[PDB]
Amino acid sequence: GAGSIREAGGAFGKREQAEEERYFRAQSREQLAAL
Amino acid sequence: AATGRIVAVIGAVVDVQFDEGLPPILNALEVQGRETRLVLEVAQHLGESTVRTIAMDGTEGLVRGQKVLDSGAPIKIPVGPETLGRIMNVIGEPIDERGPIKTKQFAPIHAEAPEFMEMSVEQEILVTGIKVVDLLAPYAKGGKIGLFGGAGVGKTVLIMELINNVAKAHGGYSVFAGVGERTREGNDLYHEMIESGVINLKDATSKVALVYGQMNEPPGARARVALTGLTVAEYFRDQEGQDVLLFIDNIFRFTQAGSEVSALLGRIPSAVGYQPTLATDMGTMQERITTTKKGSITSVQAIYVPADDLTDPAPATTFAHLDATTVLSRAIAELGIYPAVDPLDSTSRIMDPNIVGSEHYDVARGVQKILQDYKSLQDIIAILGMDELSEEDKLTVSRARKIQRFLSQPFQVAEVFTGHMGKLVPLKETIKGFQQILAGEYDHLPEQAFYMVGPIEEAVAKADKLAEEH
Amino acid sequence: GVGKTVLIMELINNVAKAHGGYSVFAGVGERTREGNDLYHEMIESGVINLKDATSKVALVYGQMNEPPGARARVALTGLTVAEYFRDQEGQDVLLFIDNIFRFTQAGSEVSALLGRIPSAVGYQPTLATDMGTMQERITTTKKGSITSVQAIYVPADDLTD
Amino acid sequence: ATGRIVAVIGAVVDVQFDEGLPPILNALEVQGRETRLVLEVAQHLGESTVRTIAMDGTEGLVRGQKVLDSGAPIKIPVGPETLGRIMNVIGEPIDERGPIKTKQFAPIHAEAPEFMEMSVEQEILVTGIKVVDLLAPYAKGGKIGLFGGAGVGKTVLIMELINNVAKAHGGYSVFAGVGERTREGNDLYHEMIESGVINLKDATSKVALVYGQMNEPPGARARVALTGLTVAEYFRDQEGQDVLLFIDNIFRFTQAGSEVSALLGRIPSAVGYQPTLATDMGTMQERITTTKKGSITSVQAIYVPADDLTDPAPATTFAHLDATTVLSRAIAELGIYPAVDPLDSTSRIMDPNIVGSEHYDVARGVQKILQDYKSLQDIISEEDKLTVSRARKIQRFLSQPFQVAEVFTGHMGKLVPLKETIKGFQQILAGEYDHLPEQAFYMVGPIEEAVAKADK
Amino acid sequence: DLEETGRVLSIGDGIARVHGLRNVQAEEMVEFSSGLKGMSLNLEPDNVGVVVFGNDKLIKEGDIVKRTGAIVDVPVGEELLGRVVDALGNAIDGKGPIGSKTRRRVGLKAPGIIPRISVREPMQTGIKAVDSLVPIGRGQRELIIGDRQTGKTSIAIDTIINQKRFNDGSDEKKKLYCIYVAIGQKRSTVAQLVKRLTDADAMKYTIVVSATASDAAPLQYLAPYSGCSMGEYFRDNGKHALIIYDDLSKQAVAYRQMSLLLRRPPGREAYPGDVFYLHSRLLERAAKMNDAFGGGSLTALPVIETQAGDVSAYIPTNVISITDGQIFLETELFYKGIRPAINVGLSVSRVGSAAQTRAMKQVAGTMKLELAQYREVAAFAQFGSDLDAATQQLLSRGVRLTELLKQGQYSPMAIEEQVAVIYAGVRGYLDKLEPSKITKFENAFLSHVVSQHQALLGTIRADGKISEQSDAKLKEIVTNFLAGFE
Amino acid sequence: YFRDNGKHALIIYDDLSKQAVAYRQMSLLLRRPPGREAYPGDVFYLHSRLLERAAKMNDAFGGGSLTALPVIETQAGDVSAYIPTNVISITDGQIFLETELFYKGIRPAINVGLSVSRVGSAAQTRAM
Amino acid sequence: YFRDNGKHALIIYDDLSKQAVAYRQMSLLLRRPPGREAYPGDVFYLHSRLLERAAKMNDAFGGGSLTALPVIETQAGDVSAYIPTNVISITDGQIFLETELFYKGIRPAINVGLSVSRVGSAAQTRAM
Amino acid sequence: STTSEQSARMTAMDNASKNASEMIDKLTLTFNRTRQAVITKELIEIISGAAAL
Ligand SMILES: Nc1ncnc2c1ncn2[C@@H]1O[C@H](COP(=O)(O)OP(=O)(O)OP(=O)(O)O)[C@@H](O)[C@H]1O
Ligand SMILES: Nc1ncnc2c1ncn2[C@@H]1O[C@H](COP(=O)(O)OP(=O)(O)O)[C@@H](O)[C@H]1O
Ligand SMILES: Nc1ncnc2c1ncn2[C@@H]1O[C@H](COP(=O)(O)OP(=O)(O)O)[C@@H](O)[C@H]1O
Ligand SMILES: [Mg+2]
Ligand SMILES: [Mg+2]
Ligand SMILES: [Mg+2]
Repeated sequence: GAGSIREAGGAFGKREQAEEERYFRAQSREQLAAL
Repeated sequence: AATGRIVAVIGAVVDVQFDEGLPPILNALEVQGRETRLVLEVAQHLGESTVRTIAMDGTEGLVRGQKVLDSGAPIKIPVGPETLGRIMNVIGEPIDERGPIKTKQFAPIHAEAPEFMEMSVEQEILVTGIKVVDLLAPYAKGGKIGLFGGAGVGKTVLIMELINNVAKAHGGYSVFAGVGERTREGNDLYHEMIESGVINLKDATSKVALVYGQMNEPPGARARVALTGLTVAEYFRDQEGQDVLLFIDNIFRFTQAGSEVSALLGRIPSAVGYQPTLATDMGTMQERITTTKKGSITSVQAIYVPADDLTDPAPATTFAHLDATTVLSRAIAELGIYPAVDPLDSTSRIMDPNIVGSEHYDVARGVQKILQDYKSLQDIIAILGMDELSEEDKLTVSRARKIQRFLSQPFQVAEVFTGHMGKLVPLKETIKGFQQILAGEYDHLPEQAFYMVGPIEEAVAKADKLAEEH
Repeated sequence: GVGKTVLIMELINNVAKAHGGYSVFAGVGERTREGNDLYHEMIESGVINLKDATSKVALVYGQMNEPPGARARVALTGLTVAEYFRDQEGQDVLLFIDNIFRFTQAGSEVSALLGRIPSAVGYQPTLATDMGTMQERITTTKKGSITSVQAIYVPADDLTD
Repeated sequence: ATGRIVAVIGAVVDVQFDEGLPPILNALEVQGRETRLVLEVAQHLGESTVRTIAMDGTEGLVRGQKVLDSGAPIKIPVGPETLGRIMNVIGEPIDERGPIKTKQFAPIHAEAPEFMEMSVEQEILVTGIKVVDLLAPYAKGGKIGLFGGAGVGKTVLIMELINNVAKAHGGYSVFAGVGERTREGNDLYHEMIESGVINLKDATSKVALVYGQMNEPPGARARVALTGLTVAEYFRDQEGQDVLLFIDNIFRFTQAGSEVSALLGRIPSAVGYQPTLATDMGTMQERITTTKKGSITSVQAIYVPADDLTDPAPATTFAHLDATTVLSRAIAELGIYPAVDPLDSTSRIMDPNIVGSEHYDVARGVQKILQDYKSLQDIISEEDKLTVSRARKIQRFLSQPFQVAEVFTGHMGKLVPLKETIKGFQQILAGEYDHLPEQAFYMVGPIEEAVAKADK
Repeated sequence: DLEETGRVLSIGDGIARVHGLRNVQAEEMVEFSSGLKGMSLNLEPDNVGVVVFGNDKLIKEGDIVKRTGAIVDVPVGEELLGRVVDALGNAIDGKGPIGSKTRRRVGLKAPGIIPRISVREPMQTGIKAVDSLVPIGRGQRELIIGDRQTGKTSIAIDTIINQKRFNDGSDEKKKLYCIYVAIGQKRSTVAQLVKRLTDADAMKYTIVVSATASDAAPLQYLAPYSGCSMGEYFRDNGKHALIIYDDLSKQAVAYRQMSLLLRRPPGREAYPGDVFYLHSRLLERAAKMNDAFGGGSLTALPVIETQAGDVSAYIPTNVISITDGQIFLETELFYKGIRPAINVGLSVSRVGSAAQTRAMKQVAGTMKLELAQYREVAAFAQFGSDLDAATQQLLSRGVRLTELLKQGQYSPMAIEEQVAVIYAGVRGYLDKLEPSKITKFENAFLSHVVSQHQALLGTIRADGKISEQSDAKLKEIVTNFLAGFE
Repeated sequence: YFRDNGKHALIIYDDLSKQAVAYRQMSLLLRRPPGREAYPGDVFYLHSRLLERAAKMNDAFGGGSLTALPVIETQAGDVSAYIPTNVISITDGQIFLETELFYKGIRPAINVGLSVSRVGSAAQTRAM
Repeated sequence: YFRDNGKHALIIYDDLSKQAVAYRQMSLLLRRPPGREAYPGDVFYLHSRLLERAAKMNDAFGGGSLTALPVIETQAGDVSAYIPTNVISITDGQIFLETELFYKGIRPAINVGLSVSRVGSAAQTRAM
Repeated sequence: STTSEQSARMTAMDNASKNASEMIDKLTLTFNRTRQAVITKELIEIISGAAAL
């Protein structure tokens, strides 16, 4: 049950996906501007 | 030969009473007094000189007492190089409106599997040009592959990309068997093979034979069309020594077809409503799709998985018949990654360091391990959030997302779905790119630079363009 | 025990009391003491008048003590009374059924004895056709209107039964 | 009467009698076989045919083979000469020590005692084990569910119960290995021989073994429990004793009944179990009771499929259990023996109207102090340390050395009376031993031994 | 040649309803006119239900069925070593006939209570995790259970290859003859397995019974019993055998097919009422005989494929109830890099330390306790740096021992080297080393002890234990190599 | 006999879950189609025809009564099962005995928030 | 008729779950053995031989077409049930309607993450 | 402020774990019920299919 929280969908898996995307769109912005 | 009479017609099951000369099981019987040729395959001897049979076409308009003639053999289909570029149905009739198929030899669609002393242990990697397949679960020349997936995850697109790449790179008389699939897809494949030059309507240098029994066929035709295509491929393997490609889509339908007659043959259902003879039927069919010492058969089989189960008896039984399973996932297709190959569920028996080299094996295991670690970290990410992760773990998640994107690839056949151009990545380029992502050589580039690219040079160029734009 | 009868009695209290036309209550496989309660409550409220022809409600009853045949046909009896008041008088009828599920349930109990292969959940194979044959008579036409309140039991709280 | 085999389908045999059909549940001997093959009648099919379940393998049976009606159900030899022996479901010796020479045989199918033969009052069966007697006592004539499997000393507990009941109450024991693995059956036979419970030389054995192995057809494994119960019933009704009956496993009894019912072509009930699950369990368990002559107390190893207590087999067994003894590995890791979990073991007679107000108060105090200790362990004030100390002492004092282990540990075996148990735990609760060290209560009998050990 | 016969009333799906044959026995082998064989499973008042050992297209209504008068039996003996046979003992590797002298019935009863002695001798697998944490003894029935493609056949093949050190030696007491029954597999998978066993020179002491996916259901049903009889031959004659049923799920499926087609009452998952009886009477034949019966043994390693890890299915429940333990494999552990992917928390061996040498006992008790504490506190990883020093030490030692259990495929280790490696592990001599090197160290160190320290390994192998001289010498070797390690 | 002769009787069925199990056994042995949890279709009628006979008669019929206290045993406190909901749909209210309240020492372990009496409130004495 | 005469037709089956139920009744009453959920063995054939007749003809046959819009009602969102999986594996794409999206104000409640069109942009005007 | 957030966080995570364990117990009861019902439904399907022969 390693990805059990995001494989089940639901609020705790949809918030995890949103948090991941937020962090990495931030990092992709601060990685592209530094290119 | 011998003549009998129809005594019962229930669905796709027909009982025939022979006064003299009861036909053996698996014989093909022809119904007399019909516009089109209707064939009944004997399945059981009921006693009292009556046989139960499965109809290869519709049973409407059948009358009790109608005459049935015994052919004396199972369904015999024409085999030979004349079948190349033609389309035949389950009973070997040409269904392309191009005239009869004038072969010089006919083969019965029921035969024995090759013996044990006829097996070949040669395992040689078949490079497809697809990143995830070649990296994690590479296919072998002369092996059975199998593509698992639910409805709409990309089995047909992947099998058509494999057709494209391998069959156009191949020189060994491919054979496609449409088993209980959409007729629209059959017409599509036929025309994209004509326009590709693989099928030639003139100057007969065609290199593909097509066998089709689609969803609108009765259960019997959908249960025997796989055997028909198998028999074409078997002739090409044995009596010509060639190396054959055998594409089958979809093989689950074969299994399903049996179920649709099982209870009508008078059989107690097994689990999940499947015939009691599921495993043995699948065995006697699949054990003929094999490489022998007389020839080679590489087989790609699209396997429908009902409701994304993978524990349903049909896919679970198919799993043990394949050498390199490719399992497509809906959770991956919903991320936008194509092909939807599940990296932590695909398997290949040549994913062995003594076969693919220690570098290939180590890169594949590192990719799988970092993806499993990403899985394990996503729970912590849901609870804590991302900002409270260790730095080693933020690095793990970054490299894992980058590897996820880089396993994606634009297909030549999906150029309409994506608008992108098709890319065919060589094997060494795949190993090198994934090694470089795992080593940290691209921590500075964004993750959207690896989405739908070919080699890693394309990821670098895409990142440079994405930066130059903004 | 979630409140079907309280709700249907509140609807009788709100809509049927101030109603213009007639009204039919069919008790199908429910508590007999509930039928006694409803009868004496409609008497003490003047809706049923034991002394003249001013009553405004008909009552049909086959309750949970009755064998499955009576529980299968009593809904049809109530339907027939309401159909007379609709077609042959053009009236606006109220038809309260409680419980309509019992109708279906009673069919099950005889489907086994009639020698029919069971369907899913052990139900009569003719479940949908029987239900439709009954329910299409419970309707409004252009000859008269029928407003129908039916209480539907949900077995084991399974809404996909 | 003599009939002939007319059908052989697996472990089901249809036998046709030209005259005098045997009643249902009778035993029929198949003739002309190297080993004894017994068939138990289950139905009368009509046309003088009976359907039977086989008690052994049916390979090599021929249609038309002669079969002899015995005129009774399966009869087994009962008596003291069964003590120390091993027999199978049909009463045959399987320990290779010759014939079991008893004076009387008994049918394995008998009726539960009549309503007027029941003891109208519940009473305690004193086992001499401190944790059992105190926290979850055993009712005389009740059913005890023994939870916990391997690595918690279940066999040592079984042998200690046998020995304690033989010494204190003077009653023998039966052990029905329903669905017994042959390896573990051999292991248990030799563990009992070593610990002195079984004696191959003199007539002082305390337990009679009845084994039905896993490689036997479902009928044998279904009736082996009734065979052991018949031996115990002899020891109760004819000797007037307080018999112990061990049944391991009871879930295998249920499974054998399920398989037998599925073979007879009956429609399965819920979760696949036999439609007669409750009545099978009832006609077995209602014979384990207290009569006006003696009593039978049954310790039954419980297995819970899929760890679901609402499964039909555990939920049907739990309706009969009068006590529960949970052997936990966490308690065994703490060196405490027996590994009886003191907070999870329950008893229906732990009630001031049955055990007395004093016993009940002492047991409730012990339980509360153990709960308090674990609640304090959760986080780790003024008296929280006092409860911690007293609960450590209570934990150590629940342990006890068993006689059947004297050849291993060297220590002596303690059979603590019930009054001594109540008094010791009363004194520990009332603070009479806050000066002794906590290691002075480990592996002792009464509390006098605890103070004598603290003197060292 | 005067034979009692019957007529085929009907034939279908591999079941022949046969008239006559009034004297045929239950489970008796009959012969059809086309040469095919069959077994009489249903003796009914008006017909006999024969299961067909082959393809029913050769059988027609009216065909003559002869008796043979014999229950099914198979050839047994040492002439079968190095051969690949079918379920009935016929050679299928093309190396000529089996020159056996003895035949044994496939349906004999298991040894009773008395002919057995406790399971006390070790059955070395060569896998560190199995030999240390889930020890298997000679006479035990240890189940290999897991999902698909989790590494079960690899465990069986490592166990088979490992017995070469004992079968090439002179100690006749420690020789183990292997038998690999393959039920429902491809013929090419079995050919790959046979080639792998030949390359490892493991065929000379191995029998391979092959009832593959295209064989009739009766043959797949019968193959485990044929293999078990071939192993009972060794078990009865003072020798020691090991048998691997790969796997029993497919035999259960074949038996369910035969039963459903014979119209026998179905149960849960359509399995007949006596499928437990099937597997239990197959598995109780793996025993350990006492010296009065030759002292032989038969060890069973049944394999079971679970669907999605559901060990509460019917056949997994049955075989888990029957066996003496289980080696559970996980796919998550597989893809975490833990290979062999053994789940130590779920795996169990109810024989236990009684099946271990004293040296492996020494190191393995410590390893088990430490890995148990590690499993208790392992959820606190991802935060380990923010707890006590004791918790961080538990986590460190746990991951060191975890990486110590990884092992390559087809490379079984001798018990002495396993003991030396676990010694270096549980004595603390890997705490200063960081995890990513453990495996590497484990390799190099091994080579070292193999090259320059044959005396210590030989002395441990001969004594079975780590004596104080052995302990001190191991101590010095470990600390020297560790201090001089890159 | 008492209800119809002017007297008042109380009757306890302890319990109806076991009667339902016995009836399910009889039905499955008669080869009747099993339904939810393998219970027959008429397992509701089984209890409804029985508990409808507990009635209060008016003075023209004697004035006697018959009070019924059917007992039902739930599994893990699930009162949304088949037989529990059947008997809840038959009777005039229920008395929920909780295990959490029994283990905590609250005895009788009546769940006063879920226990209801639909027609008994009009029978309470004035002081009560 | 329209498809074979150069014309374009569109057909809506509302819905196929009820046709499958009618077929199940009709078959169970003919004493044909029941399969999954008592549905006959060939209910997939029942829907596939129907949905395969919706086709696009080439210009040698008139160029007419027949578009099929089957409707399927799922129970509590179980697209893993028998008939929904059958018809999902037959068709060329699905429009998934959800209740959670319906009540959040998304009307029509089309779940785009699950809605598929196996024909794609080939069936679309260039501007759109 | 520390010693106020390091105890409030401790209490919050304690309550979160308590609620998670309660939901786990409820879901385990539901899971057991559902799997028993699934086994029984499959059995009834097989029995009904076999009784039609
Ligand atoms: N210790 C190992 N190290 C590395 N790879 C391994 C190891 N064990 C197994 N594998 C690989 O994992 C894959 C699956 O292992 P294996 O086929 O032996 O298990 P299985 O359960 O029998 O699979 P199947 O479902 O086909 O029966 C194999 O390709 C094998 O090479
Ligand atoms: N490699 C791919 N690239 C882009 N889109 C894809 C790809 N594979 C599948 N898809 C999308 O998923 C849909 C389903 O494709 P399909 O081949 O029909 O799957 P299946 O054969 O399993 O039913 C396609 O219409 C397409 O929109
Ligand atoms: N509107 C309500 N107000 C208060 N309590 C109610 C209400 N509806 C139901 N109840 C309670 O739920 C119980 C069940 O009522 P009832 O309608 O008879 O159940 P059923 O759904 O079986 O018809 C009532 O006795 C009452 O205690
Ligand atoms: Mg497709
Ligand atoms: Mg109501
Ligand atoms: Mg394998």
